[PDB]
Amino acid sequence: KQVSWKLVTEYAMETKCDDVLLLLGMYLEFQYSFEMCLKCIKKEQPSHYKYHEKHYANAAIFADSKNQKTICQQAVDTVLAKKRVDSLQLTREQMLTNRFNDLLDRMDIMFGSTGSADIEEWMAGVAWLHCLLPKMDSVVYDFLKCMVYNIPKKRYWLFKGPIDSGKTTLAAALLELCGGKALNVNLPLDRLNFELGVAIDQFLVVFEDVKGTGGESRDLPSGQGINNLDNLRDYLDGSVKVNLEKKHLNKRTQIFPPGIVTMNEYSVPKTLQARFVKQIDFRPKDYLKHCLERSEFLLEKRIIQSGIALLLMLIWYRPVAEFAQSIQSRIVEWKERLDKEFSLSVYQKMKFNVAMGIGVLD
Amino acid sequence: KQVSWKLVTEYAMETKCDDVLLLLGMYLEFQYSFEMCLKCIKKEQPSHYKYHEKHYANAAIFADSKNQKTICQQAVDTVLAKKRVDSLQLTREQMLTNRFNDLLDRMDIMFGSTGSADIEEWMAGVAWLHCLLPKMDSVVYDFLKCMVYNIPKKRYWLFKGPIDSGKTTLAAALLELCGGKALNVNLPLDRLNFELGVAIDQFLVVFEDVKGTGGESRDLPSGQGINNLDNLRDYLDGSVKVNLEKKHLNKRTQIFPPGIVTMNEYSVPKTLQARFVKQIDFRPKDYLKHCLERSEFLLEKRIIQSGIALLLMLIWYRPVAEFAQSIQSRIVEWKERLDKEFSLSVYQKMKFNVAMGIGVLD
Amino acid sequence: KQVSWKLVTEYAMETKCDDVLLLLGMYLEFQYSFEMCLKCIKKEQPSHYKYHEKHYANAAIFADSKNQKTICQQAVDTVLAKKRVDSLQLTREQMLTNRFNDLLDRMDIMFGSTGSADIEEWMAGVAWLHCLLPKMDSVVYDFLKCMVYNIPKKRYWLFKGPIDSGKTTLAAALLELCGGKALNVNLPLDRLNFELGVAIDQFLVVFEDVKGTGGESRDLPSGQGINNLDNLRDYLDGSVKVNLEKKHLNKRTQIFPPGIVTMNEYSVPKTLQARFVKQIDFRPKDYLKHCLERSEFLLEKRIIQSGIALLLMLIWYRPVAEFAQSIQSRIVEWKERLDKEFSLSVYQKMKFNVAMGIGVLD
Amino acid sequence: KQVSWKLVTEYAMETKCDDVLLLLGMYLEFQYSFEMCLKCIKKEQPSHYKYHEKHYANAAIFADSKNQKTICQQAVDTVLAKKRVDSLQLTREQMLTNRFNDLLDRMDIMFGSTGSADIEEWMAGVAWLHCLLPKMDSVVYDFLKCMVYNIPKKRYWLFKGPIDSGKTTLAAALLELCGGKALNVNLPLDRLNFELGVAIDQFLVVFEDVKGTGGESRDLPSGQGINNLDNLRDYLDGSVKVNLEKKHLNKRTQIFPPGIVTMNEYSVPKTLQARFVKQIDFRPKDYLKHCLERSEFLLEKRIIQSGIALLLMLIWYRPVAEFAQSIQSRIVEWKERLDKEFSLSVYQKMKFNVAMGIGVLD
Amino acid sequence: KQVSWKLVTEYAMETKCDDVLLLLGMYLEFQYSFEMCLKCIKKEQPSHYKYHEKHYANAAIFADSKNQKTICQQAVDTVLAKKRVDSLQLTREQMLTNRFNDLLDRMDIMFGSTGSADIEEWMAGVAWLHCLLPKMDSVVYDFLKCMVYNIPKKRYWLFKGPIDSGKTTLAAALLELCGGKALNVNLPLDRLNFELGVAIDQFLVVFEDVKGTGGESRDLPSGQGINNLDNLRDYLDGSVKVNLEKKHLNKRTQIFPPGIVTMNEYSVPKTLQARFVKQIDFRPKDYLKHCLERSEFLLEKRIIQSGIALLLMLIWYRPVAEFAQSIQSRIVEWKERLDKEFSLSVYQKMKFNVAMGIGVLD
DNA sequence: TTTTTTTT
Ligand SMILES: Nc1ncnc2c1ncn2[C@@H]1O[C@H](COP(=O)(O)OP(=O)(O)OP(=O)(O)O)[C@@H](O)[C@H]1O
Ligand SMILES: Nc1ncnc2c1ncn2[C@@H]1O[C@H](COP(=O)(O)OP(=O)(O)OP(=O)(O)O)[C@@H](O)[C@H]1O
Ligand SMILES: Nc1ncnc2c1ncn2[C@@H]1O[C@H](COP(=O)(O)OP(=O)(O)OP(=O)(O)O)[C@@H](O)[C@H]1O
Ligand SMILES: Nc1ncnc2c1ncn2[C@@H]1O[C@H](COP(=O)(O)OP(=O)(O)OP(=O)(O)O)[C@@H](O)[C@H]1O
Ligand SMILES: Nc1ncnc2c1ncn2[C@@H]1O[C@H](COP(=O)(O)OP(=O)(O)OP(=O)(O)O)[C@@H](O)[C@H]1O
Repeated sequence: KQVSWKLVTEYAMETKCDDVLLLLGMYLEFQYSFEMCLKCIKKEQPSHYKYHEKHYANAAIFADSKNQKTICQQAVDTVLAKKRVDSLQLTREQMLTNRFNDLLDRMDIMFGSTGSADIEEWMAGVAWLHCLLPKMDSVVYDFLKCMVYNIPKKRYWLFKGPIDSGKTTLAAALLELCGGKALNVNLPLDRLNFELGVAIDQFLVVFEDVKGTGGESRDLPSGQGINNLDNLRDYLDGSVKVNLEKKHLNKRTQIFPPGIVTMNEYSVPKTLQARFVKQIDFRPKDYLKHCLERSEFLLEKRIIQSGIALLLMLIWYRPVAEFAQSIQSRIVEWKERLDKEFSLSVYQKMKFNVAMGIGVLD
Repeated sequence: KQVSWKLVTEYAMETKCDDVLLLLGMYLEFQYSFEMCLKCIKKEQPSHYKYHEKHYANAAIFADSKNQKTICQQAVDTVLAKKRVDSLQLTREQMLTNRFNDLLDRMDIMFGSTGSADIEEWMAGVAWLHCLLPKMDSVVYDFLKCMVYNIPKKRYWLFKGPIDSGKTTLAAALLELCGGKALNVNLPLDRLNFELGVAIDQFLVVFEDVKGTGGESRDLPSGQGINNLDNLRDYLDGSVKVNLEKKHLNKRTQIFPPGIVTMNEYSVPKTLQARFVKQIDFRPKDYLKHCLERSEFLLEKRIIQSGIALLLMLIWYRPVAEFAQSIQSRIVEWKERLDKEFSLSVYQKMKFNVAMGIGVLD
Repeated sequence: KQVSWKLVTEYAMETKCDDVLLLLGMYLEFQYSFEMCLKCIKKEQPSHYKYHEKHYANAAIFADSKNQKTICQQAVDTVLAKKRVDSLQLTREQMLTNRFNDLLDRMDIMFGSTGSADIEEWMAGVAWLHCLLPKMDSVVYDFLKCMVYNIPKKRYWLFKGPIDSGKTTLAAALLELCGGKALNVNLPLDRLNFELGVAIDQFLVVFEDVKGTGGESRDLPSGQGINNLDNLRDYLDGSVKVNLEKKHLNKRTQIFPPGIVTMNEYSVPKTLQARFVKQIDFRPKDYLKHCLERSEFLLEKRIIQSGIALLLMLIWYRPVAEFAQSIQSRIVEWKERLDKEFSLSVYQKMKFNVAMGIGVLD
Repeated sequence: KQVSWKLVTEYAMETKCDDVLLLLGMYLEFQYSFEMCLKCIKKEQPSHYKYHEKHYANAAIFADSKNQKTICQQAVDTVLAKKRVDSLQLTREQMLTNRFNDLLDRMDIMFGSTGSADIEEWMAGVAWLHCLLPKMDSVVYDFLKCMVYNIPKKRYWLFKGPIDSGKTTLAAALLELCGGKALNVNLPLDRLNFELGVAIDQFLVVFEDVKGTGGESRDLPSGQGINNLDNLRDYLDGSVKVNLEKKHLNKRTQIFPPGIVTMNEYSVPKTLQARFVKQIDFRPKDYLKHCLERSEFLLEKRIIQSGIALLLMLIWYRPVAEFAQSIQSRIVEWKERLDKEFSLSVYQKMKFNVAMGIGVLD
Repeated sequence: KQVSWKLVTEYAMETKCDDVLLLLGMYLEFQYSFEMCLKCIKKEQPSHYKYHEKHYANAAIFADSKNQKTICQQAVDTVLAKKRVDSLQLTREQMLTNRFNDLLDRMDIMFGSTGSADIEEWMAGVAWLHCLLPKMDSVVYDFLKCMVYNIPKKRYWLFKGPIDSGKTTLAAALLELCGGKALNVNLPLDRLNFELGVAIDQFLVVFEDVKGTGGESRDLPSGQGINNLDNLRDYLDGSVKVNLEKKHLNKRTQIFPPGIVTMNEYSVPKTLQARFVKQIDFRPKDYLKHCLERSEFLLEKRIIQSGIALLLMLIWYRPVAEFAQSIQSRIVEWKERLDKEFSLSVYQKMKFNVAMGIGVLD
């Protein structure tokens, strides 16, 4: 009796698997009797134990197949096709709505029965970030708007300050939240072709540490980034499509995603100052260092740099109406759980401790 | 029974879809009951909802096939082959009548029963655009004719002027009108010597932000582009056909399209000046800023960058005589609606509001 | 019943089509009934309407094939194999037979139904060229047959006159007539090696105006260019093969093609001077330049840079018995066309205008 | 009858083989009579002699197959697919316990009765290592935690000291313990592209003997290592994912591994001190050298370089609780075996011999 | 009925054809009705007309095949396989007999009834060559024997003398006779490495015009070649294998083949002098240039560059026993033709007339 | 056959 390629493709759709090897590896695990599947019994991976019983019968036949890689290839192509269809038809608003559902699904697991995440430690992170700048949650909403609206020539935010001032920590959390990618421009001009190629079909991008010149005035080593960026105004402006690379592949042509650039205190040509719609400056603060020193689970679990921490901040601080109609349903459930499990006094005790530079918990 | 690759390819032709993954994904949607189909019920996407009922039966059989990418590859190749046969056999006017049919079909949808936008906003756009430069509508008709007759040497156009003078905005609108592609000239030539290969089978191209020495005193760094374009005489003059590059695929040789170059105000070598038909000398125009500020919907919906706005302008301004007979039928029929939906006093009142720096609507 | 692969191959041979997508696109059109075929009715394209009725039955069955691109790939291989067999086997004269026909085929278009070129202004080019120097149709015929015979040492002509005296412009016209390419030698010696690689397999070559040292005093741009040529003894003589080089690619051996050198009036080592068959003075002549200034279509349509204008000069002046033995027949309808379109008196009047320096058609 | 592909896939999995040729060559050996297999009888290779009898029947049929390389390719994919599944789903602690279990398995052979090694010599090596630095075993534990926790911007240790002072010796042992790669960055900036590609999916990296610039008064050569590192800040900090390269392969996104930098006595920017968690100063010491000369079987067998030696040190020194839970059973058994075979006096005698610079053994 | 792949393999072998496209093209020509074949009837290409009559029936069936290129690929592989087998197993003696048989076949054509050149024209060539140096025939016999034995150290011959003194003329004819490559070592040390790669798997190499440094006392321009050669001593001595490299490609290891060195009368190191078997001095002699000046068909037909002329000289001068037994029958036939064609009186008249420096013929 | 190499 033959393998159902249909059942395989459906698993890859359900789990959104992009990699033929990852798909192959995981589907093989289903060959063993789910009745005794130690992994299922220990509930260690949703993408396994949700599926093993359903796929077991087909996986036994797949284990014998001589075609295996071909079956997986067709499955991955279907998931890739679904992505291109979506990328060419969704509004950016709908795209963000989908991303939030993915994160909320992960949160339901993290704080779920398996429950590995202590929501107390995660909410401590929210207090730390809300402390990092005035009106923090308002600034996040402004960033989200302009990423959604993607207004031409008003498309990039500039993060500037001295070192150890948290700007890349914030950028990392924002980047996880929207699911962009990071890129280098402190490079020779040739290499940029395949480098910038990975921006293909991403929602957002981040450029790090772009280097000005004469920076040794400020002990900054002078470098390529700023002058490479003035060579790229059109990619910033997003006013027209551009052509993007891959090895062993043709171009694809598209408008280039919006995003964020991070800066030591170099000087900048005003052609670029014209193009950054907004700038915010970060400045070091002693009590934050003391707090982290007392509370290193914030770093060790990477809480302060996760988009999950930003999402919790928004759920706490923003009206339900600021979210799209579909997710408002889930937003309501999460607002309930947070309010129930964190009395305002608890959060105030936390935010107090952070401001004092004390260990957040007491 | 078995998949009709014929019915597949008919969809590919009729959608003009020429991406194998896009096609693959698109067709797979039809596997579900069209009678229940939520996208059909929404009338969400024309390239779905017109076809779902027709292709449903074949797509069910497609959904079980094991040849799925191979089926799509043949289907895409007939679409691409059709473009090739057209690209040599059709006369340039005939090409434009095809392109204008394409844009009119979109306009039929946009201002269709969905009212996906309101033409009042787009006509405010027409007013804002015609407000840019003297006799604006007329200059476009001259440029169109230059690209039609494609006369050698007198074959390229310069836009010169400061940032936020709108030259890129004009360029974006013209390219969205014609179809064609952009390129960057500010490169080492042996890099550009592959990128020029993009021009294949295109009607038009545009070259962005040429840089040269003698700008750098004005926050306007020099670049290779000025000398590159001075040297790219073949591509410019169009007095002969030239090679165009590809990867894992053969080159071809053909006439290089006509086109436009944009500059901020570097110098120009006189022989390169002499290779233009014309130059146009963009400026700030202060009250437009004020209008735009109120008129945020203009940029949010990208109206003033989009060739659809130009098409509404030429319909509004030009004699019905300016077009080929078959489209003159559609021109007349569509030109009716503008009276049904505007008085001239409204159009006057709009351009007045523009001139007055008001929000265009009242 | 089945696709004849044979019939597809015949059509590819008859079209001499060497593009698989083009062949695919073309042949698919025959699947509709030839009996109504509107391209046939309109007699638009012989490569269609000559063939449809024969191929129709096979094209229908072809359109149902699942293998289509494979059929076409074999057909294109056949045409490429044919070219390679001939390319190895045939003589310089037989190859000249080809580029002759290619140039006549272009003229049948350029002055055909489109009227894209004004045959009068182009024959006025023939006149203006013919008055540069003595008997120019003979001077061409002498040079041309010299390039066919490719006799060792007897292979290179020198142009030596001051600026604007025509050598560059003439060299351009010569290249259009012939194909081939020009070359730079005004260089440090390392560069010459890849430069010379351009000559590989060219039917003719040129050397760009030499930086002759012994030009310093003449206020000419000057240097090793001439001493490089004097050093490169053997390549000109072409008695024996030599190696040639391309970047990122291996060495190759050729008899170095025959060609032309041009200069302003440098002083010359008589060793190098002894290598030439002819050296030709050029004088700037007021009547020539002022006629051009009165006749600028000659420049704008680059008629004087047209090698096709040289082919007209052959067709007009030279006797039928001088052209390629059988293709002489094809020349006579061209002579007949020109003889009908142009009395000798109008060509004479034309020459008499430039004989007054008056614009040719004035 | 037919080949069981499944049995081949099992053999690949059981041997964890992932070279197609190694797998092929290995499997082919089973085709001869198991009952006479001299390799089995001589008990030379366990990956042979465990398996020949099981696989024999299928190996004979495989020997006749016409598909041999395709059969092997599917088997190697299965092993590679498992590695990627693990790379995404395992915790860093689990990865380390898997690595430990494999070393412990290798130790079981070496000190098996069939084993070649002498546990007294291997224990002698531990005495030399525990003399190389203060509190050596505690330093190993602190480093292991540092790599398991992988705390961003607290991920890298700096080894520096004179030449012939044991830094690369110690790095090699840690690298064999954990698995990882060494890398060279005293390079031109371009080859760094592919060089950093080597880090892909590794656990550790070691940057070996980076060169500073200047201060050749220190007798140090100069090179670009430190100037490259001061650029590569993002790869050290490990705050965000980066994109890595391989020849003929498209760019791969992951967070960059933690690791070690080794360096002779160059001075260093504080910008790089700011990125190293800890700095260890190695020093040359006479009694180590004098002991080592008399104890040179240590060198001959590479005992001092090898991760087995560090693992033995941890088993001797560390409490059982510090090992992850599942291995505590095996660790206890090895502790008992060590105690059975060495008194404290023997170990303490060895250390005294090392301190006295006599040969370790007596 | 079916294609015989064997018949295609045989044709490919007898024609020694290496190109798929070439073989494909050739074989398709046999499908047209053999009896009418104008190519047969003109008797031009022997690789056609010797075979068309035989292969005709198979060519018809091949013309209908669906997998034609696969047939031709296998045939070409058979030809390529035999070449590598021979490269590894032939004696140098046998290689030369094979090389000679090829030339003898071309001579049977050139002087057959269809032969376009005339044997009297070529015997004029032999007479002129015999006058260039004393004992010319015996010199050539010695040189060939030297290459055939390839005795180490006794491997290389030196040509020196003024410009236009015939040294490269002779090298060309020898290289045409034996097969091989020229090389240029007037280079910096880096470029030599790829240059020496040209020698890979050749029979001879010629180092052309290695310049010495200094010696402008003789007006010889200085250059590095001689200094480069004195480093390369081991390549010349030929006593042990060397490593050779090519662009994009690996090393190869082999004995560097024997060859010829040419130059003007530079100084020599005594070390380099000792590495040569013989020095042969060239000098201008006026009666040769006056003879050429009155028999330029020698140059025009490139007779004196040709190894065919050398082979003709060997046949005229040397005993039958000096040839290898395999070809002695063809040699005797060719001698008998020549003796019947020319009386000694004719040849003696030619030689004397050349000594008078008059045109060869009377 | 690109990409890597080579060109630089
Ligand atoms: N505002 C701040 N004041 C004091 N310490 C800070 C602040 N922000 C971050 N930190 C500390 O600095 C560490 C590094 O933060 P981060 O990498 O985000 O800084 P950065 O300025 O963006 O750095 P870089 O320019 O090197 O990328 C954090 O882990 C935290 O310990
Ligand atoms: N003539 C104008 N006067 C004032 N503002 C203008 C004008 N034209 C455009 N703008 C503003 O500048 C923005 C950018 O316009 P656009 O990119 O077309 O200008 P540009 O001159 O081509 O600029 P750049 O050289 O930076 O690409 C527009 O979206 C609009 O907000
Ligand atoms: N003999 C001539 N007398 C006058 N005008 C001429 C003559 N020959 C050419 N012309 C015109 O002068 C232009 C420039 O001529 P051209 O570049 O061919 O001269 P050149 O001798 O090669 O010059 P240069 O040495 O400056 O490059 C031509 O394109 C043509 O328009
Ligand atoms: N602390 C030490 N005291 C004395 N001799 C030492 C010491 N460490 C190493 N040696 C000797 O130096 C040899 C080389 O050791 P190793 O290669 O680790 O040196 P290194 O200085 O750390 O090298 P590198 O600079 O290349 O990393 C050892 O085999 C041993 O003979
Ligand atoms: N010995 C000679 N006496 C007189 N004329 C000669 C002699 N040898 C060659 N020639 C003339 O010189 C021309 C060039 O000959 P050739 O290329 O062989 O000279 P070469 O000195 O060996 O050259 P090169 O310096 O390039 O190695 C010949 O075609 C002939 O006209």
